[PDB]
Amino acid sequence: SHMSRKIRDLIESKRFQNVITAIIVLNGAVLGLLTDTTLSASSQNLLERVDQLCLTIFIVEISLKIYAYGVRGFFRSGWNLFDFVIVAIALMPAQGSLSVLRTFRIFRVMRLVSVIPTMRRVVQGMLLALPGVGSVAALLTVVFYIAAVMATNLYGATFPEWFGDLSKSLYTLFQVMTLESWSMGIVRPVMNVHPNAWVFFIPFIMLTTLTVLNLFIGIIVDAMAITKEQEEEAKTGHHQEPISQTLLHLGDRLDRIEKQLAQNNELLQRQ
Amino acid sequence: SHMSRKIRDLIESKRFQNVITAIIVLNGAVLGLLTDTTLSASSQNLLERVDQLCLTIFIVEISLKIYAYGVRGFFRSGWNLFDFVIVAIALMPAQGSLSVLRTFRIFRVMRLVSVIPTMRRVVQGMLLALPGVGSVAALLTVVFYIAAVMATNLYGATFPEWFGDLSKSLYTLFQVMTLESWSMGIVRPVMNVHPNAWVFFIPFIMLTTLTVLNLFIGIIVDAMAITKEQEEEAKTGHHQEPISQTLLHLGDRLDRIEKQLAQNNELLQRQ
Amino acid sequence: SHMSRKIRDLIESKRFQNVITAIIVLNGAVLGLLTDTTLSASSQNLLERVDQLCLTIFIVEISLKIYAYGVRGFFRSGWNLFDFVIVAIALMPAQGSLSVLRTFRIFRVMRLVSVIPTMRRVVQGMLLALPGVGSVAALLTVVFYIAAVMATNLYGATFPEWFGDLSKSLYTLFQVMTLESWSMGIVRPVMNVHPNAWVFFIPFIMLTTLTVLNLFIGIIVDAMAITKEQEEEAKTGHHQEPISQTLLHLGDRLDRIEKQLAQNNELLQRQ
Amino acid sequence: SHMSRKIRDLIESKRFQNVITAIIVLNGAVLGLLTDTTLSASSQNLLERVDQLCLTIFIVEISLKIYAYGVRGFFRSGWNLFDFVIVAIALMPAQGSLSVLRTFRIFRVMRLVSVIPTMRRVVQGMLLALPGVGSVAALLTVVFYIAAVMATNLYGATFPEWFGDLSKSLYTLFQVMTLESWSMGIVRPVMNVHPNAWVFFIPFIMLTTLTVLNLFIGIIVDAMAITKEQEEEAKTGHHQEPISQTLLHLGDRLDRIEKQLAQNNELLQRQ
Ligand SMILES: CC/C(=C(/c1ccc(O)cc1)c1ccc(OCCNC)cc1)c1ccccc1
Ligand SMILES: CC/C(=C(/c1ccc(O)cc1)c1ccc(OCCNC)cc1)c1ccccc1
Ligand SMILES: CC/C(=C(/c1ccc(O)cc1)c1ccc(OCCNC)cc1)c1ccccc1
Ligand SMILES: CC/C(=C(/c1ccc(O)cc1)c1ccc(OCCNC)cc1)c1ccccc1
Ligand SMILES: CC/C(=C(\c1ccc(O)cc1)c1ccc(OCCNC)cc1)c1ccccc1
Ligand SMILES: CC/C(=C(\c1ccc(O)cc1)c1ccc(OCCNC)cc1)c1ccccc1
Ligand SMILES: CC/C(=C(\c1ccc(O)cc1)c1ccc(OCCNC)cc1)c1ccccc1
Ligand SMILES: CC/C(=C(\c1ccc(O)cc1)c1ccc(OCCNC)cc1)c1ccccc1
Ligand code: NA
Ligand code: NA
Ligand code: NA
Repeated sequence: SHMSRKIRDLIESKRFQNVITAIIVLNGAVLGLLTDTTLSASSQNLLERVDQLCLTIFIVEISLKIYAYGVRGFFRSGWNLFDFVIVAIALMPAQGSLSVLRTFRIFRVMRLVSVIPTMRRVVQGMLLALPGVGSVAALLTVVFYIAAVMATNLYGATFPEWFGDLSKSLYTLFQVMTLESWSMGIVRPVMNVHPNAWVFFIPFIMLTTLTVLNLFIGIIVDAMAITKEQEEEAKTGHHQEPISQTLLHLGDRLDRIEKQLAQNNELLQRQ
Repeated sequence: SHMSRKIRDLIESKRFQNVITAIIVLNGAVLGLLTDTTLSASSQNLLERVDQLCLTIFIVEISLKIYAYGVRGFFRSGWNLFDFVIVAIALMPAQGSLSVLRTFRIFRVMRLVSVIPTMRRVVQGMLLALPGVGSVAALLTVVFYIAAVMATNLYGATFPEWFGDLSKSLYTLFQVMTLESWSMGIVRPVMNVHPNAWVFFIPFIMLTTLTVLNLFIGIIVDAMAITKEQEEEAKTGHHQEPISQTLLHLGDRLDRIEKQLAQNNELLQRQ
Repeated sequence: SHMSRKIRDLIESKRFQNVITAIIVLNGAVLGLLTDTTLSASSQNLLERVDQLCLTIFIVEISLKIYAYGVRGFFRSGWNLFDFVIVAIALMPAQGSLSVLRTFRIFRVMRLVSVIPTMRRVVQGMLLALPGVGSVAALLTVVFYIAAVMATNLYGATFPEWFGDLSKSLYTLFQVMTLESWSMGIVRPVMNVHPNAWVFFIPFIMLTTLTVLNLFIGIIVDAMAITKEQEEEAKTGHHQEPISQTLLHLGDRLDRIEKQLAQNNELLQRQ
Repeated sequence: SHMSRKIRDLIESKRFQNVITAIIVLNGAVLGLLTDTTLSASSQNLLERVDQLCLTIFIVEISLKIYAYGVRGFFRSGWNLFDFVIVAIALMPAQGSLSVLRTFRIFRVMRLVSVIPTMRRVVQGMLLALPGVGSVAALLTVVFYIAAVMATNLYGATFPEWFGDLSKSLYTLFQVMTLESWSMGIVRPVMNVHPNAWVFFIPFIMLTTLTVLNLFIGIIVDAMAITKEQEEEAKTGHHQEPISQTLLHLGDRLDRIEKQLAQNNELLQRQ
């Protein structure tokens, strides 16, 4: 069909992307103005209608995309499903979920990420970098769980606001890890009752700050190489060898070329 | 002309650079002494005249440079325009701009950076490294904007000093990100009214600290390679291949040399 | 023997690993529920019996492993000795050691690390990375010891809570290093009595934060390469050349191939 | 001479190094015990004599080294001059310097670094890494000086404890940079009088934390490669090409080998 063809040409254009980006910024700005409690009844009603206009433009946009690519074709992309959910969640007459309320209309600004390709690639790098740090994130989870059970048993009876239960302990252990008032606010007061409390919190700080930094460095380094390798694949179209694989087999590739040079020289000297 | 030639020879000399560097340090030191409110009327007038002398030396310096290189030639360098603005801004009888006042004469010490070539190269590395982190900086901007709108709507009515409006929220979210009294000062008090506030601030901390570190690591790594590659171009004069490009095509260059070795060996065995 | 053979086949299976992992999570969860002081007598007795069941399953598991591999074969692995100690420590009718009490049954959750191979490899990377940072860790130890002796002599008489003895000084120096209330809580108050105290604490902060970061970066970078090289050895089975050795001899390997190319070209031109 | 020869053989032995290391630890431990104000007159006199014994052993050690290597030969090493000063400074009957007092006998423990070769190499890596970060350290110095002059002029009259003079401003700007109570303790109070103070402190934090991290990453990366390259030179004895030089010329070395392969193949096909 010619109708689905020219609609895709329109959707894939730079101006269409710019119009949709402009509407996201406009929706974002109206939601920001609506945080102002002093605004008049007319000013609020006006901005709410501008929010309604922005929302309807997105319904036209998504419906135009579903028709032009097909239900299966549109939903083949994770970015499209995200775009679909962000907009479709607004058209909901009552929902039965384990969430508070959908008053967070501002999450629509997250579409700037999906609509801008350079920003889409950054998040892509970060998400693809997550599986590779799963074991470190799990190790940190185990350290926190063990630590929380210990802290609850040791300090909960004497310090109930900070360690009274497992939930309170997880919260103040996260605070200790971020180094936030860990000594003047938590451990110096706890040491006044339990003088050897530093045997618990100092190794806890040393271990968690090292593991967290490991988790962050792991993500930053992979995400940086993934984003870079994706660009070399979104230019040449050829598959890019992962930098780690190049580095692992570098020595192997060097001795093979060395040995092939000597045997070629061995046959060259005697002809 | 012989006048413009010998003036360039003088300007490009090591001693001329040292004289101008000495005057910048002297101007910087007099402005530092002038922060002392206890000083006598004579001492203040004296230092203000030494500041005036330093300023006039810079007017001679820039005018000497404009004549020796030509208006177009001088203004071709961004460092020269910066040097021009820093000095020309002082000779201003009233200005109509969206700024407070030009009492910040101390910004003249920033000329140490433009006048010292090693320091000029460091800032150059840092500035050239900025475009490459634009998408991460934009992602962090979007996270802050979404977060500020949420925090204003959720906590502004109960916590007006910290979240009363969009501006107050952006400020305390920047504080939370820097881990400054985030729990003892902000979130433990907010949890006394909103017990699930940690569902907001803990993921906000996790996401922003990771993104900020990504932004900083990105800048530090590029700036380091740019400064290094600039030096290999300011020695040999030959263009230096970016380290990333060397790394991306390393595997490709290795299999090409491997394949050329085997085909050469294939023709060598049968002659 | 056929009995020891089929028992090893069972132990090395994926389902056996999953059953033992399930029991660790179950034991971990019951120990977490037991931190709740409000629980009834029946609820506590019940969970204590579920803890007892979990413990006995581990005694069956280890005994099954000792028989199937032999005492020497089982104890050949450091992970097995760790698994043995974690379980065998529970079956102890009074012990004479320089420890408080074995109420930390929650340390049994650390078995998730030894039982899950990806998690076992992460800790392995981290432990093997420790010898290489021993000199930096020793340098930081020497800085802390010298600093503590100084701080005790200088500030102990005027500030006994923070510097009264060597132990109190080591503790507040660790706090200063983590940047926790170092100025508003410790150094601004100390400067009210000793105005040049900043000559001590600012260089102490500068030196220790740099050394700690060196210690952490050192561990993170090695552990990352060790874990990666271990995987290339737990796939191909061939020994992986350490990335540092590849990098050190890279220039050497390149000039050797360059020189062999020119001499081959020298003999090729004249035949 | 045979006397100077066998004395060098003794000095260069492992046991001699161990004896001197034992005496440093012993001296360090006695100085630590002497921080205890509760000690009796006899206990103090005893430890002071053990300190005196340790000091005399070092005088024998250095004098033995000066004779065995010669005045010029001994003083040729920077580590020896350091060892000489640390010991010779103790034998001083009154000194006229811009220092407080030589009560810091504990600085003798810094000899553990010079006496242990692995620890000596770590400090060597760190010291040799300093010239390369001189421009970044200078940039950070200029930012602090400009910032201190601004802060004194803007906030000194309203906030004299924190910004009353140039010295007070440098101190609280260093505190702000370390993120220590920067908002709850300094900027929220300053904003109550100067509402746009965040325009000053937020860009100051952003710029200084980035520059400091640049300074630290710069030192850690060079020191790590220097220590590594020094070891490859203290094993093979051959000069090690700096990793940066290997990386810069990697692309250049690859295209030269590529071009030499094609021209060799061009002559091989037609013989
Ligand atoms: C720190 C980055 C790094 C890595 C590397 C080391 C040896 C190789 O053969 C290939 C890659 C590296 C890079 C990324 C890694 O994973 C990131 C997320 N997993 C934690 C793991 C290792 C490295 C380490 C030392 C020298 C050169 C590169
Ligand atoms: C962390 C530096 C790094 C990089 C790299 C990875 C693969 C390549 O083919 C070329 C460069 C790298 C270096 C700088 C980068 O950009 C810095 C600013 N953008 C966020 C992005 C990636 C890297 C990652 C893993 C192993 C070796 C180098
Ligand atoms: C930061 C990692 C690194 C390293 C390197 C530098 C030169 C070499 O010939 C081989 C390895 C490196 C990697 C890990 C090191 O040890 C980690 C634990 N010891 C402190 C030490 C150095 C490096 C530094 C500069 C460029 C490329 C890699
Ligand atoms: C971060 C280390 C690094 C570096 C590098 C980049 C390109 C080269 O041709 C040679 C070395 C590097 C390593 C150390 C440097 O100096 C450390 C102290 N000066 C600030 C500067 C740059 C680098 C950056 C990107 C990819 C691979 C290595
Ligand atoms: C090259 C991109 C990449 C990886 C990479 C990124 C930066 C580096 O400096 C080195 C390796 C990568 C990241 C993590 C990996 O394993 C982590 C261990 N698994 C638990 C394996 C490969 C990768 C490869 C396949 C899938 C996802 C990421
Ligand atoms: C080699 C200098 C360089 C870059 C570089 C610096 C250090 C590395 O370890 C790897 C790459 C660089 C930096 C960032 C780049 O892309 C970031 C993604 N764009 C949003 C691409 C290249 C660069 C190249 C062209 C223009 C500006 C910087
Ligand atoms: C390759 C794994 C490895 C090392 C390594 C990891 C990551 C890198 O980027 C560069 C080197 C390593 C780590 C530390 C080493 O020496 C530190 C100085 N000794 C005090 C020597 C080698 C190693 C080698 C042998 C035993 C243990 C670790
Ligand atoms: C290889 C050791 C080295 C350097 C190095 C260390 C680690 C790397 O990843 C890349 C380079 C080094 C460090 C800093 C350099 O320049 C910084 C800019 N000068 C202001 C130049 C070279 C060096 C070289 C000569 C003297 C001192 C240090
Ligand atoms: Na901090
Ligand atoms: Na704090
Ligand atoms: Na803090």
